[PDB]
Amino acid sequence: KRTKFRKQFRGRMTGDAKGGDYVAFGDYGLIAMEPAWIKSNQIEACRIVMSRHFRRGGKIYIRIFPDKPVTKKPAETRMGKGKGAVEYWVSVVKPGRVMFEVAGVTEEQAKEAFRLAGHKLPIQTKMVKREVYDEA
Amino acid sequence: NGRDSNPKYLGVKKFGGEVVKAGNILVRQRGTKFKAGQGVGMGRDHTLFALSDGKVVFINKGKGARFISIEAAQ
Amino acid sequence: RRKLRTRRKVRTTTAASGRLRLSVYRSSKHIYAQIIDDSRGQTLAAASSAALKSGNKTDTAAAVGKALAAAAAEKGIKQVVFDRGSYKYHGRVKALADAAREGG
Amino acid sequence: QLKTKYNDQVRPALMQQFGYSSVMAVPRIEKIVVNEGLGSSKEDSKAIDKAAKELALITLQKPIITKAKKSISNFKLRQGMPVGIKVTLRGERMYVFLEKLINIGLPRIRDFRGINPNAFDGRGNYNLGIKEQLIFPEITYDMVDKTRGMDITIVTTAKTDEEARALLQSMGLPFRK
Amino acid sequence: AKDGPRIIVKMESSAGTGFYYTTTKNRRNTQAKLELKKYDPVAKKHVVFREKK
RNA sequence: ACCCCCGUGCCCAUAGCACUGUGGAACCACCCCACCCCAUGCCGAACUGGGUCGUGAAACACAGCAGCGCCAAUGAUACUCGGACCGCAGGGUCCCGGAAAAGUCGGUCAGCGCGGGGGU
RNA sequence: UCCCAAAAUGUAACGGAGGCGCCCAAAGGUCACCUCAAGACGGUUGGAAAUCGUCUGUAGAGCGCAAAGGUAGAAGGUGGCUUGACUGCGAGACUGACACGUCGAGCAGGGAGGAAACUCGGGCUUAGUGAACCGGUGGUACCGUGUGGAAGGGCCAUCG
RNA sequence: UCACAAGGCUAAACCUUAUGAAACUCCGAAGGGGCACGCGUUUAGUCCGGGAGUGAGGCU
Ligand SMILES: [Mg+2]
Ligand SMILES: [Mg+2]
Ligand SMILES: [Mg+2]
Ligand SMILES: [Mg+2]
Ligand SMILES: [Mg+2]
Repeated sequence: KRTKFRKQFRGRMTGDAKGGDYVAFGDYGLIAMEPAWIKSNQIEACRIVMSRHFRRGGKIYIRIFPDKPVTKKPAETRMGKGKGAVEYWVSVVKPGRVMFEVAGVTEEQAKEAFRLAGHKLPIQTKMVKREVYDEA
Repeated sequence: NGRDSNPKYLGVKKFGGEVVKAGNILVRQRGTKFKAGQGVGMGRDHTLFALSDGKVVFINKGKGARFISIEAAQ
Repeated sequence: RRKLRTRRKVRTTTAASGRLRLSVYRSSKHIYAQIIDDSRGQTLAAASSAALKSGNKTDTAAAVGKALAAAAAEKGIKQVVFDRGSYKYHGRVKALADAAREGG
Repeated sequence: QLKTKYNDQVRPALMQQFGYSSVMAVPRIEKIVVNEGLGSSKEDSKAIDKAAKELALITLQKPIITKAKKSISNFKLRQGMPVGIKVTLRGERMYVFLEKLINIGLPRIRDFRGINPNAFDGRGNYNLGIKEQLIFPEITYDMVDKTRGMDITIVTTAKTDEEARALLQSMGLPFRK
Repeated sequence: AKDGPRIIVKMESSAGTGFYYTTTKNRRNTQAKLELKKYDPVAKKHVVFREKK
């Protein structure tokens, strides 16, 4: 959720997914259809939801970790510096990036837990099965 | 914050297949980015410069040992 | 350790000198002392103690230098310079020196 | 100073049973290294001369002081300052100190059934756990200052500890029994 | 360049029969007794300069 | 001419390491002894000095070897110069050339000189 | 000094980080030699780290400082001699609106180390700074108000 | 080098699996720059000297 060591600041920019499979670590994954930031929550939200669906699931795999310090105007104006060291840490997602993946559960349990996980996300998403094996 | 506005300069002052002269500066560098060949002397700040006059050509060897040299004109 | 040879060799300037490189190899009581040009892969003169110096052991030093000096002047030489390996100075190699230098 | 029992018996010992390639294959003794632990917890710029005195008196050879490794860790430490003494022994002198110990200083020791037989240097060398400095013929409490002790490493050309043990044993190395 | 209450110093030079200044940063700190060196005047050079002022 | 050895270059990992089989009186190496030249911030281990026997062990030389390194295609892609568009925005597409990284197919355990020494 | 800086150079922000106003008579000149951090087995004051030994070991160390580059054939780690941390010069270039700033072969006087080719006009480089004016001091002998001197000034260092 | 997801191993390390980077880089374009040539169509260029203005920019 939160990183323990860093440089402390950043920019922003975008292009198509690189660092995630279609599938690994289990039977059914969840993929982003849109580029965006994901906060420390919205995962915590999605983790606690998917988990609050199947207890003794037991496979919840979140392949997204936020480390993107973002900042905020503390109160007002421009007379001053760049600010807001701790506001929130996002990760960056981009289509084909697989955020979550689960297993050990049913087909339908995955369908519905991914559905509940769907909302609470800034982005559209969807789910799949496994055709593809690139490296292992 | 941000407190250095000065560029130094650097880069490469005379490129390959270029007619040069004696005393010209073929390169400005931090360390030895490349070393000196024949025709070439090197100052304190490194900075490969020309001993003789001629055509400056480059030899790029094995990734990280590189050399500037002066081949004759006549 | 073996960096002594590489040092002494890379020290001596191949090209920008214009001169020539007189090597020496002191290994067994057999020695080499072959003299090489800088650039051309070729070798100019190259005398040696390699066979039959007739009981002379490290004393043949002068001789194997002496020979070379003479054998040098045959092609002609202008003040070739001294490339050793690891082997530094004084008794053994300095005699080959005092021979081949001042013997031409 | 031996070297006669060094040659002959030790060599064919393994040549007459499991065979062997050549007389040069058979292990030999490279050097004996004496390192005097000093400094740190116990450090005396005055007793440097002491340890150097004893050491120089026993081995017939002058001792050389070490330094710090350019480290400061937690406790007492710095870039350099003497942490200890070194003496390297080779050739005739190595055998001087070696026969000195084995012939005298080895049997004379407190509760001595031997020195540890188990593998010391897997690559075929050997180490020693020498404790008291006063157990030698060359050092007694007749003339002394304080009580300390020295460390000794035996380097051989042995390829394995099996070729080590039998080698050093015929030289008069006893084992725990 | 800048100066004040501090250590070291800049002395320059002086010597037998030559009258000349090397103008060299010295120091009083680690080792200072003689500021002595060898230098070239209006002479043949070849002459010792005592840089203690 | 051909084998091979010693020195020495160009090439500076598709020539490097590991495993390793062969090589000894030609050349090389240890081993050999050293008061003295010379040296070891201590030891001739390294320098260095006097020379065989000895073994080829260790080192070096040559050869087998593709387990590791190293080099590495084709296809397709990422990106992009230029041309033309979509979406409020994040962002995205089409034409047109250029076009990788990685990964797979594979490729190798080098190649080209000079001088000298010793074999048939 | 990095990043922003869009693979030349350059480029702003009360943009993102961190240094300098020094130090070194040796950390300079040269010659000679030396090779690191770490790990694993074993060892007396130890038992995370000392010191020693074996083994691995393109750097994972070191480089007086910030960082980037560069470094293993050294620029790193020891000693021998030393004072080129020189005087009179500067072909030719980098860089800048200017003023500054930088790199520099080669020439002479003369020295240093080396047996030698040779290297030496400070320091692996890149920060350790400050125009002009008015003065302080040592050298020089150009000016010096009729003339011969002296005061005052100039010119070469140079300190504030 | 810093960050980091799962499992193994007896918490660094270490292996399987899996990622992030303006101040990381084994790699690395498209493009850009310098030089030369014109092999090709074009027209401007440089130097000296007189007169300027400008040194608030704006949008895509
Ligand atoms: Mg376009
Ligand atoms: Mg740039
Ligand atoms: Mg650009
Ligand atoms: Mg004024
Ligand atoms: Mg503007």
